[PDB]
Amino acid sequence: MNTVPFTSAPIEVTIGIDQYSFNVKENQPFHGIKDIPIGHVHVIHFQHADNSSMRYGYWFDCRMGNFYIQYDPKDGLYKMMEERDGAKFENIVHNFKERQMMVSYPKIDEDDTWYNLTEFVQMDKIRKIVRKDENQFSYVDSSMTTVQENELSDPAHSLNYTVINFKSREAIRPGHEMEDFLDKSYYLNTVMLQGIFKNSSNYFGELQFAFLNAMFFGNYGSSLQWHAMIELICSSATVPKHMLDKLDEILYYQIKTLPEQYSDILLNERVWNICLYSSFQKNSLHNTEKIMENKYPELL
Amino acid sequence: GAMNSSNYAELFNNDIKLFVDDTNVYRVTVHKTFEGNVATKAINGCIFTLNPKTGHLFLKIIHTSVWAGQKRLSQLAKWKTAEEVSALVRSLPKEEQPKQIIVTRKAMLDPLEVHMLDFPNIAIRPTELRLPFSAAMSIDKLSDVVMKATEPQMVLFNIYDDWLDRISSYTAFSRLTLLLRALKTNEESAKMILLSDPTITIKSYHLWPSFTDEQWITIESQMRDLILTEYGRKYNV
Ligand SMILES: O=C(O)[C@H]1CS[C@H](c2cccnc2)N1
Repeated sequence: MNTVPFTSAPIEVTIGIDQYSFNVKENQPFHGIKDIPIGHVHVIHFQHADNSSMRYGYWFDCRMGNFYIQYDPKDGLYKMMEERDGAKFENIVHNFKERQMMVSYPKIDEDDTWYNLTEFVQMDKIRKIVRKDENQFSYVDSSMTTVQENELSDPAHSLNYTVINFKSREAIRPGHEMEDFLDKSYYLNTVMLQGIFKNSSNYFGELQFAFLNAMFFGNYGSSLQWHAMIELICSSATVPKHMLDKLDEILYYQIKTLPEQYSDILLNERVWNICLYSSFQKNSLHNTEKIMENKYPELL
Repeated sequence: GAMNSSNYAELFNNDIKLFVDDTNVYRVTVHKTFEGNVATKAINGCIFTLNPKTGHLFLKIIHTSVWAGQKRLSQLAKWKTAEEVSALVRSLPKEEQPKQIIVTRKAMLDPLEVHMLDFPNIAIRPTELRLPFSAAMSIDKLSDVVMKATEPQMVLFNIYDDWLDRISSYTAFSRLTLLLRALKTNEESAKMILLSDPTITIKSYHLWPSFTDEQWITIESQMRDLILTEYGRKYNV
């Protein structure tokens, strides 16, 4: 187990940790989150009560350091920091009075959801999408644009997702225009998988990261990326068999977790209708189709 | 896009543009088979690529061999159109390459955009006008060269004949679209209007008769009358 101490909670806020969330009132005695499992990545996210504009948060790996949250009254946000002195942190965190002012990570044993949602997400790859090398943790917020969006305005504050653009020279071989536009297999297999991502794990990891950024922060560029990476697979006639099978599982857990009241804003009707009912891989997404149809029929 | 409401004069400015109409690329006759079924036979078609400022028509003849052994021909036809339009642009010196290509049907956008990815500064867009370019094959000399082709062939025409010696491109385009709309609406009567005077002929190197300015005014009036008459007949007005 690991712990995320908060110096204080000076402003009223909704705090999320992985898929869980709770409220903290202004100046409430709150010193953080206890009982967090290791091994994965995590995300802690915030939305201020008095201004629900800007959701923001931090992706982090407890294995990489001792992290804590302190409110910055100048910048007006909860900031993640690393405590270099493991002895002071062990002393703050084993402090019995201190854990009386914290919330417990409430993992139900049957629940494998967070691993299911983050299996292929890795901090090292996150820190390549979110470029801030002085910190072991990565900040993301609701407003951040993607590099691809910027190419259509602060490069330091951008999500450096892999550019996926169906109408680009990268996606289309000269002499194979119709073929490659109607069947994205070249773009998926040769360009993206062999060329850029190197393997399907890195691809799925960015797909999962994009989804989670879209869901936790309402980050629109991340939503676009998630949908694009799904559509690229579904619109390919040739996809390894393990990838489709694994894709069905990945999407199923994403759709299952998605807030029911967030469907009008996090799901692109065109893309989902295409993937489920018109695409080469329509029949390879059995479990995703079933949860979509029985959870979001209005969209289909 | 607009291209209407007093902003359609730009069509005839000095930025090079081409209209691309694919309506006559994939053409078929429909007949009954022996067993009783119905079968199509393809016939030669054409891509209609027009510079509205200069009247330069790039008529790419689509020979029926293009379709042999191919599936989903209506889809292929848009992609064949885009490949040929792209090839045309590439064949032209940079100073003659269009700044805009205006496709008459939205279905041509993606095939053309994809074939034109090497030309990022060429705008591709759907027309806002209803254009009668499908009636191009009612122009006898165009139909003749398409139906006689035994292979792929590009033929160049000035669809305005010598009119720009006397009128503006804006006026020529209006005359052209009036003629074509009349040919589309009542082809046999429009052709009789154009042939009413045996002493007024079509030059060997022209498509249209050699009307004087006043004769064109009369002809245009007759074409407008033809179009309005057909409207009345069709809608019982
Ligand atoms: O210096 C630190 O390492 C941080 C970690 S959490 C913390 C703290 C401070 C004051 C009250 N509770 C917790 N101080």
